[PDB]
Amino acid sequence: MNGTEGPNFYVPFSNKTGVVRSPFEAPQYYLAEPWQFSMLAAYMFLLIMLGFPINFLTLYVTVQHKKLRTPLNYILLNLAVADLFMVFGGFTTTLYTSLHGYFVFGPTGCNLEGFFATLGGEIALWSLVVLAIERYVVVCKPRFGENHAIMGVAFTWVMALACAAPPLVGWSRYIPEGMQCSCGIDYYTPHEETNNESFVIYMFVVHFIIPLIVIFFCYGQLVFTKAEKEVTRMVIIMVIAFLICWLPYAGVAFYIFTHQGSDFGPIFMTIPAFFAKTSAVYNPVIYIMMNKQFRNCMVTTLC
Amino acid sequence: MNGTEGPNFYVPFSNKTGVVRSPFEAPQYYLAEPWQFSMLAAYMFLLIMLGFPINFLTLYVTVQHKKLRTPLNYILLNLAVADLFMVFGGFTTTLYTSLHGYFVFGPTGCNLEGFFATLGGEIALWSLVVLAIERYVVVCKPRFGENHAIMGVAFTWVMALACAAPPLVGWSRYIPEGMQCSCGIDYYTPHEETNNESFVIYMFVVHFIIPLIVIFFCYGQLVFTQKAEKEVTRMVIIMVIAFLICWLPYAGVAFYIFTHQGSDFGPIFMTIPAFFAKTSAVYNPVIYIMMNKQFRNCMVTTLC
Ligand SMILES: *[C@@H]1O[C@H](CO)[C@@H](O[C@@H]2O[C@H](CO)[C@@H](O)[C@H](O)[C@H]2NC(C)=O)[C@H](O)[C@H]1NC(C)=O
Ligand SMILES: *[C@@H]1O[C@H](CO)[C@@H](O[C@@H]2O[C@H](CO)[C@@H](O)[C@H](O)[C@H]2NC(C)=O)[C@H](O)[C@H]1NC(C)=O
Ligand SMILES: CCCCCCCC/C=C/CCCCCCCC(=O)OC[C@H](O)CO
Ligand SMILES: CCCCCCCC/C=C/CCCCCCCC(=O)OC[C@H](O)CO
Ligand SMILES: CCCCCCCC/C=C/CCCCCCCC(=O)OC[C@H](O)CO
Ligand SMILES: *C/C=C(C)/C=C/C=C(C)/C=C/C1=C(C)CCCC1(C)C
Ligand SMILES: *C/C=C(C)/C=C/C=C(C)/C=C/C1=C(C)CCCC1(C)C
Ligand SMILES: *C(=O)CCCCCCCCCCCCCCC
Ligand SMILES: *[C@@H]1O[C@H](CO)[C@@H](O)[C@H](O)[C@H]1NC(C)=O
Ligand SMILES: *[C@@H]1O[C@H](CO)[C@@H](O)[C@H](O)[C@H]1NC(C)=O
Ligand SMILES: CCCCCCCCCCCC(=O)O
Repeated sequence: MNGTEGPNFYVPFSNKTGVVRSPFEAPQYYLAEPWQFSMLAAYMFLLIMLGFPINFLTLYVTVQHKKLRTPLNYILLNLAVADLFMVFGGFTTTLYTSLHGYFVFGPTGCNLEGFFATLGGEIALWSLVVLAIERYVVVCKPRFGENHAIMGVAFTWVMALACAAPPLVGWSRYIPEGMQCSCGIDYYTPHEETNNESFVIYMFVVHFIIPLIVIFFCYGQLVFTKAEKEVTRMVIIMVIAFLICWLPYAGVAFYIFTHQGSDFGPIFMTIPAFFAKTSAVYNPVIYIMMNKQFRNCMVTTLC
Repeated sequence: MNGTEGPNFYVPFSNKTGVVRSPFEAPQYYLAEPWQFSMLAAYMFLLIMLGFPINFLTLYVTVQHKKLRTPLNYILLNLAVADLFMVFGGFTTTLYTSLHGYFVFGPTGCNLEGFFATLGGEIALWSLVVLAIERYVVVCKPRFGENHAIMGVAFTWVMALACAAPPLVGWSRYIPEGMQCSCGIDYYTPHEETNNESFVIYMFVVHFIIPLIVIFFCYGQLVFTQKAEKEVTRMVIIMVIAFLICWLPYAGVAFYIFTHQGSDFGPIFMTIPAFFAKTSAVYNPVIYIMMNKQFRNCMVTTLC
């Protein structure tokens, strides 16, 4: 093993010289210079200060205007609430942690940071499943109304909780990653007490591979068979934007899971882990650019 | 003296324990925690990421619409330009300085950080002098056209340079302040080789007190003596109020230090006014959007 395993952490840095200290106890300056932890905090402050208003505005505009009740409108309203949970539930801990260079809040802070980002990202993924089914129904007509949209919204939360909640209560766990200033699923240690390996296989299959299979089946039908054109185009971009956001993190996590103990440093997971946190801001941006109706309503309300 | 004087710095920290090091050589962690320096860097990062777009958009809209050629439009276009100089010329040094906790660029970065913020602040202050005179001529009718607006624009740069430039070339000097991650004028040392004392008086009289006298003279003439003009007059009042909120605490603390050199103050004493004043690069286009119906709709047209 080329890293240091503690009771509830795995530092990607050898302790042969004795300088490794727990990410729940002391700043992690032995593995990165202070100016690197500061860049993480500046990045996290930007996401909070952009993520809070753009998601709140999306929530407010949709609630005020009764014309915005299509399945897309409900799903984007759902993402806005989910994004707001990421910003205030998780990103506030990310910022405070990155300011001090360790999880001052201890494992409670790690649970907060990991759970809300895992929950929010899984809400996004299962929402794309809902939109792919809705597009496949509307376009290929083998109707999808408000009741089916609200049922999909509730469905995303149940599926997201089925992924995010178990690591809080003893099936796997949230553990610091990279420079130890963000948290994720434990791909690093076997840790039979929480049965880590069975959860990782459960997460990639049920919560990463099955949703993609559904999405690309519906897209397979759409391809291989003008208001609706606009919605379909935006969902195409939502799928692409999701894949850019999460594939680097998913790929590196799976590499670590299959190469536990191998030689990797703190930067290896840090960059994908913090890049994935743009997940809380990007979906409303696509909304404004690619929905004429919502953009007009937002300019109406804001002006 | 309760601080430490070096050849080109004044650290508001006692070296009676030997820990003080030059802010051009080593991180200043001995006077503040690293998380404190991280907050300055995150603060400056937000200012850069908001400052560039909202000022570039203000520039782009004004140029793209020939209808925006009133004196107010010219003065706000001039401010957007000066703000961009602040963001790219000075704020980039501030962010890099804050990330490492000291002026890695040495005194040259300090010159960049202080000069562009002093220039942008003085362009704004003299812009309000030009706006107050314009409102006085327009409303009191004692005609202010495009020629006078453009002449006012050049006048603001001349007066701002007369304030920002001398510290670059031997009259006073730019010097780190607070936690040593931004720079201002030397109110800390006599340093008579640069004739510091004479400059501080000149800066506060010609470039502080005189502009305020003109502004409040023109305002008083307005008070103790149609709808389109009322909108502009209202925004000019808020611009002046915003300037005082942004810059009065810094000037007051700076003048207290000038009159109490070597007195018992710490790094936090100037840090907060110094970095709060760096909002000067952002707020003016925000008032413009909120308080000019014509410009706001021109921007929505451009943006959509
Ligand atoms: C990294 O190695 C050092 C050195 O072995 C560990 O520090 C020692 O921990 C033991 C047990 O608490 C103490 O008895 C020693 O006094 C410590 N030595 C020093 C020099 O502090 C350290 O705990 C290790 N880090 C991790 C995360 O395991
Ligand atoms: C603050 O005091 C310390 C301690 O006297 C100074 O450090 C000494 O500086 C001299 C001259 O630069 C060196 O010859 C010594 O080797 C230094 N001693 C130590 C222990 O480092 C330091 O220069 C002072 N700081 C300032 C800004 O004047
Ligand atoms: C694990 C628990 C899962 C949930 C269990 C719920 C209770 C059982 C459901 C019965 C279906 C009864 C109604 C079936 C209606 C099907 C047709 C339909 O929904 O049509 C809508 C219509 O098109 C207008 O939008
Ligand atoms: C902690 C985990 C929680 C997980 C569970 C989350 C469930 C979210 C669903 C809420 C539906 C609320 C009711 C919304 C009703 C809207 C009605 C509407 O707008 O349309 C009415 C129309 O008549 C229709 O046909
Ligand atoms: C459709 C749009 C897609 C857009 C997104 C494209 C993403 C491309 C990269 C994926 C990450 C793959 C991770 C693979 C990790 C292997 C790392 C490795 O082998 O590194 C060994 C080394 O020892 C370690 O330090
Ligand atoms: C900084 C916060 C981080 C890195 C949160 C991590 C969250 C996960 C472990 C999420 C897992 C996945 C998704 C939400 C979508 C893509 C597929 C998964 C299972 C890798
Ligand atoms: C962080 C950057 C700083 C602190 C820049 C400092 C700028 C000045 C020294 C500005 C001076 C003044 C104005 C521009 C307006 C108010 C009067 C002065 C002289 C205090
Ligand atoms: C309503 O009357 C008009 C409202 C116009 C709002 C446009 C303001 C946009 C300012 C730029 C924001 C940049 C933030 C993102 C930086 C990465
Ligand atoms: C540690 O790194 C070395 C060098 O890459 C590698 O040979 C070894 O397999 C790694 N350890 C584990 C447990 O993978
Ligand atoms: C230093 O601080 C003490 C305590 O207030 C004060 O008496 C002394 O005059 C100060 N020195 C200078 C040079 O102001
Ligand atoms: C402008 C887009 C930049 C794209 C950044 C991709 C982030 C993931 C990089 C993965 C590198 C690593 O394994 O550490």
